[PDB]
Amino acid sequence: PQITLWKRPLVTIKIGGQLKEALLDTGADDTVIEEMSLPGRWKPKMIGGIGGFIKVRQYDQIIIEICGHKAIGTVLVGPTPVNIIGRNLLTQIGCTLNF
Amino acid sequence: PQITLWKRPLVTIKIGGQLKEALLDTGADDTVIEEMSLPGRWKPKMIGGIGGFIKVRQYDQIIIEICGHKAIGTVLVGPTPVNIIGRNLLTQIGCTLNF
Amino acid sequence: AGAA
Repeated sequence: PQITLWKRPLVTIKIGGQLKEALLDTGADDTVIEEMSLPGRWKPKMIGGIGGFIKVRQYDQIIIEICGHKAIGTVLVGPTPVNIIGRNLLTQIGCTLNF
Repeated sequence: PQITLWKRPLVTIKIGGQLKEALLDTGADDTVIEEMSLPGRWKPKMIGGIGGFIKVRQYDQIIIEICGHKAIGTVLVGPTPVNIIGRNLLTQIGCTLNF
Repeated sequence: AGAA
């Protein structure tokens, strides 16, 4: 699709069998999703703030579908108020900015 | 242009007759630019906390050029660590997300 | 990222 930016680019994603709303965020390096169950092993990570602010779980190789487009990569799972699809995943779905 | 997301989407912008590098940030509603001289009237806003941190001048009706695309809108001008073009100006240059 |  082509998402215009008059509104926030919130889209439906599918992750862990669950449908969620997520922000397509070109300013974000990585992808953080709200607290949920995923089947992997994970690694504890700290993100945000000045050297880490919130504990998140880093799940590698996660299949996620973003508007019908499948991608796999690292998803951080934590108390984020906003599900954020960062560039790590935007590149996997072949997402570009265009004007 | 068509900009991939492998790297930070940093482009050259023209503002105040100067060239600055700035992040095309679909996650940003608004636009923050490094401290610089702009003509005329502006109002004090504070930004950087939940509430606010960094003293920025709100200048309305600022012309910015991005890769040959002129936009006019509200720009927050102060010591942000990164120049950030948010949706308020991204929409003005016809910038969309595409996959 | 949020940034605004």
